[PDB]
Amino acid sequence: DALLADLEST
Amino acid sequence: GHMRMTMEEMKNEAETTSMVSMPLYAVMYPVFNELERVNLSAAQTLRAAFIKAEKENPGLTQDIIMKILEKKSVEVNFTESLLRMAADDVEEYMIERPEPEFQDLNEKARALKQILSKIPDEINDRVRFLQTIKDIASAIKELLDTVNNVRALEHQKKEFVKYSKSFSDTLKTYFKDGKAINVFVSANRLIHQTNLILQTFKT
Amino acid sequence: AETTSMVSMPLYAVMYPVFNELERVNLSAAQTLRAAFIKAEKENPGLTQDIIMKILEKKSVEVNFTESLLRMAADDVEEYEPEFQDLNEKARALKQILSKIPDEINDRVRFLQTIKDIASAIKELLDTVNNVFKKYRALEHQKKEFVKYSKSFSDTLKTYFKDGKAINVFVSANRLIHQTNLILQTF
Amino acid sequence: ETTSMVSMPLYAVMYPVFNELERVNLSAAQTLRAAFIKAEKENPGLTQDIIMKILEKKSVEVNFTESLLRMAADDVEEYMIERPEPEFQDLNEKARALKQILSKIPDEINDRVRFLQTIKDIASAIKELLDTVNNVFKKYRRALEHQKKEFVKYSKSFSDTLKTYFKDGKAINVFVSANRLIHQTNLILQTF
Amino acid sequence: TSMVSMPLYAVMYPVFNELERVNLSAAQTLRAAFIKAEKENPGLTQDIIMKILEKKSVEVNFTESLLRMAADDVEEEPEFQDLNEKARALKQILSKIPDEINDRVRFLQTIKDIASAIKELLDTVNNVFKKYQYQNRRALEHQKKEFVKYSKSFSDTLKTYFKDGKAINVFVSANRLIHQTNLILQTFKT
Repeated sequence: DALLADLEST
Repeated sequence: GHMRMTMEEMKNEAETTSMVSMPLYAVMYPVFNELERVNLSAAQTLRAAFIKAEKENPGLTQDIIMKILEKKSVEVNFTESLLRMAADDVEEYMIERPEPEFQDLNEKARALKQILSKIPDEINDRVRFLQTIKDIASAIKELLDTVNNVRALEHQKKEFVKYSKSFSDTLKTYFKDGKAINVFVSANRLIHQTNLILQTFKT
Repeated sequence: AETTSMVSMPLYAVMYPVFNELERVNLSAAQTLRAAFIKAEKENPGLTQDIIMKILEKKSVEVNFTESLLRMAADDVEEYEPEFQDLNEKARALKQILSKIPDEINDRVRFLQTIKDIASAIKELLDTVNNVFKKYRALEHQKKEFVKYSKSFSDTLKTYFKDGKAINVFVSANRLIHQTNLILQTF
Repeated sequence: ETTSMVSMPLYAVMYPVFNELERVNLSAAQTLRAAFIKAEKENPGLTQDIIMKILEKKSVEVNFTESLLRMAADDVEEYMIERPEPEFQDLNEKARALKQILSKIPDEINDRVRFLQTIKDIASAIKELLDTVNNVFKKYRRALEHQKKEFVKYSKSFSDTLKTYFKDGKAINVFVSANRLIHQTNLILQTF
Repeated sequence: TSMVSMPLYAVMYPVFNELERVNLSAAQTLRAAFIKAEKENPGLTQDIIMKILEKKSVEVNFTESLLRMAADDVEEEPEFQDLNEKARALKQILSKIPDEINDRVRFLQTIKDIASAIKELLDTVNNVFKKYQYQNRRALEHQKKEFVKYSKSFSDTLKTYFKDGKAINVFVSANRLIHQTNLILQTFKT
């Protein structure tokens, strides 16, 4: 989920 | 699983070592090295042709390579088209089953592929493209939930998320690169991995 | 498997023009390679598209190499009577200028100069051909070809002055260096 | 006693090679050594044929080495420093120059006359680089210091290769040394 | 985005490719070896080639030694026996080359003696043909041409030598001729 939220913020 | 060379090809390869010929070795040879595993016949046959033609006309390969790079824009388009095409045939890869949740997954899968297939058309307006990055993020977050609401299956979850990450990576490079082609090819792999998930709930 | 699938289109949109162009100067190569690509693509479609992508990924490798090949043109100045001596000479001179392009291309004037330095050398060599033609058969067809790429090279140059994209110049220069050899062998 | 004479190159050429590479990548060395030892065991004389074919192809490697040297011209300002002062101004440029001189070797290396002229410029650019090395060296430390030793060694090893050249004729080593020297210079400019 | 690895494809690939006929599986295992080692250690192959090249001396010394070794009769009717002298003699001149080459006059004489030695080996070969049933000379005439391909090759190799100064090629060529000389003997023996 960490990666997901990160991409989302990108 | 490995190419074989004739006496004549062996003899050509030795006769052909001038600097102008190096692209035969630097570009084509690794190409044939990778092809080898996929298509032994093709790899061998094409290697043979290149070797001969190059022996007989040192410079020939480089000419061919440089001409191909000159057609970057044609490939850019084709690759756009592939990506665009990718979001179709909702029926085949989907879960055959008409249920409350199994039909709901199809719906969330069809959503993502769709955003992804549209990239070539949003990538030009930074504003729209920015939005699309977001929409994609949703489609992914929204989809991976619909999966955990419903061990080779684990491997797909891993692969999908891996290709999910890779797409972001490629994305990050494009804003440092202007090379959309990396974005398309990338998006298109994610679409495929989305298809592969639904394949396991078909088997 | 009779109808061509979409995924084979680079066979036609990229490989064929390359072969159709090559054909004009090298029938056996053109024929054999096209024949090989057709067969391969027929048997595993998408194959041509995969090769193009492998080749495309190597652009930067390829761009280094082309420049490097241009820089190296310097050592091949021997490569292949009075009015002879002048031809064999104003030839060497053209190659030596073109081979200094990678050094001169980054600059405002240096390059501008070099372009004039090239235009002088091109015309100078051109003239010395007639110092061998009009003083001493299959030579005429070459002259025509030489001038065609010389013209083609000048195309690239002012095209570069829009793009900022160099390989086109390096590539164009390299062919030009090649015509000049092909003139120098045509005796 | 039990091994063929044809197999000698395995021990006189390849083992020395692997023993040097062991000093860097023990795995690469081990594996490659193992490869050859198994291959030679099976085919007494193979290593010798590998070696002859490589040697037959020297010109590929002459061109190649000449090429990296000539290309170096583009990388001349590769690794300038972004700290502004005459201590670092004088270092930046004297390295830019040396790198540029070295990359011009291939054009001069045949005109033995003009080439002797060129010799002095390198000796000069090197000395001037050292003059700005022993100028900021003690200004600023332990773990980041050994680079000064390297440069001196290689720059001599360059001249030694320069001597051998008028004897030999084989410009490759000159190219090869020249290359190393450029690398060492970048290494110096990399510490900061 | 660089070519630290070029010599892997430009040198080692063709090297293994070109042995293949010798032994296929080792060629393969080593290609694979260098391939993996280069993948992890870009630049490694090149450093490896450069170090090999640095050992030219040893290597030249070694090739001279094989050549000298290549003479002394390795085991395996009046002209069943008096053929073997012209073989023996050719092999012998060839094996001496390393210690004649570094002196233009004595090497001037050497070539004469080899040219002599082959030409008159050729005669011993031509003049023995007549002793085999004429309807089966398939291998005989074959081997004679082969031996000639390589004798041709040897002359080009001489030729380039005066242009080059690359002695090894001579020894290498001369060695191949020797093996060739052995094949003729293996052929005419059977």
